[PDB]
Amino acid sequence: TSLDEVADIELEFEKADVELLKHQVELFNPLYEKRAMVLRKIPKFWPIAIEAAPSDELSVYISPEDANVLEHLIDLRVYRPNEDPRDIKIVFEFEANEYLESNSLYLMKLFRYSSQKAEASSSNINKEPSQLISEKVNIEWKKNKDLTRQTKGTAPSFFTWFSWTGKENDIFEDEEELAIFIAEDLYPNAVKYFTDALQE
Amino acid sequence: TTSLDEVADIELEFEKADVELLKHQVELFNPLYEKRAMVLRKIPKFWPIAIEAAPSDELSVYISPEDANVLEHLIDLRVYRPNEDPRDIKIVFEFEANEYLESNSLYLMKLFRYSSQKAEASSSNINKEPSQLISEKVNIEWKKNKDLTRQTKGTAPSFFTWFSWTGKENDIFEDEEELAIFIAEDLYPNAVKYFTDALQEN
Ligand SMILES: [Ca+2]
Ligand SMILES: [Ca+2]
Ligand SMILES: [Ca+2]
Ligand SMILES: [Ca+2]
Ligand SMILES: [Ca+2]
Repeated sequence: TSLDEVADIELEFEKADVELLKHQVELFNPLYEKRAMVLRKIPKFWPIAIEAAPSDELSVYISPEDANVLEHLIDLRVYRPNEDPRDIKIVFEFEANEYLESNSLYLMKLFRYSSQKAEASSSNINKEPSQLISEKVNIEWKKNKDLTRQTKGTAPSFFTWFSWTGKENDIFEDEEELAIFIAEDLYPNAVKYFTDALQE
Repeated sequence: TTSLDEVADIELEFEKADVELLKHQVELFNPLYEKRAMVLRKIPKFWPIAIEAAPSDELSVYISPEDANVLEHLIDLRVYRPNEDPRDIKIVFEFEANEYLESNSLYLMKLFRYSSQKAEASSSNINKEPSQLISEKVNIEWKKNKDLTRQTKGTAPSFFTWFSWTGKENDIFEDEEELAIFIAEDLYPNAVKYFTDALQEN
């Protein structure tokens, strides 16, 4: 009987959580926009910030030649553009380079919050979250230069992340955690990581 | 470059916005937390059950068998943000009478204050080894031969030494602040989810 009540109260919490996120989005959207314009003026800001971010959340998924592509990353943006603020849109923008084709210099991936999937899950949302789905983002690599190719001897690539959908039965992955890390840690804290790299 | 100067300016805007956001969070959730607490107090052993169900590596690992005996009598846990700076956190443990705590130590309230200067020596340690909080020792009176926090040789490690932590020592090698933040930002807001999970696994 008290479990009933507890259940109802928890629904308001969930409701309040989404409202808070909505306010966050409205509040920080102009700031991120302002910050974006300055950061674009700072050469190699993003590859530096990525490298300085916690190893076990990011760099561990990044190979030397992955880093070579990422050295040409001139912009990183994260948006919460939809009615559900839990949807996250991540944008990578590269300058022309030896690895990517010009048609693939602007890479956008959308992660949608999936109520059905989130309810279905039993795992701790901070440990192994199971809530997001996405569509494949195609990348065309220049000849000889495809880092995501599935052949023997080829280093595992950061860039396979872009093909992730979250639609399989797979509680054993890191792609959703990476998305959340980029959205909720790397992007907001990017200047702090960059600043740390600079001190030595 | 001039660019790095602008970045510093913007960062300050972010920190202000982040504090403003938190104040909104406090006004929005405080009434919900009060209502929830009322209902939790009539669910027997809610808190020790939610604690046991919390991630092992965040809480359980610091709790000894004897610690768990004390925690079995935890009837209320509250977290507040009562100061002008919403980053200050006040954590309240309320126990029923038991064989460990003198009756004058059944209401244990620990205040963590956000330290501006401490935070900016450790700016990139945001979620891995935060170093931003300071606190006052919380005195606990234990019944005779029941002081789990004794520093006698051979004495098993105890969760309850957490209450004496201050964060004013030169010590970047700690778990006490991370425990504070886990309690304030994970255990307390997600307690029901933790309790529910424990109940589906019986
Ligand atoms: Ca997998
Ligand atoms: Ca995978
Ligand atoms: Ca994982
Ligand atoms: Ca220490
Ligand atoms: Ca630690």
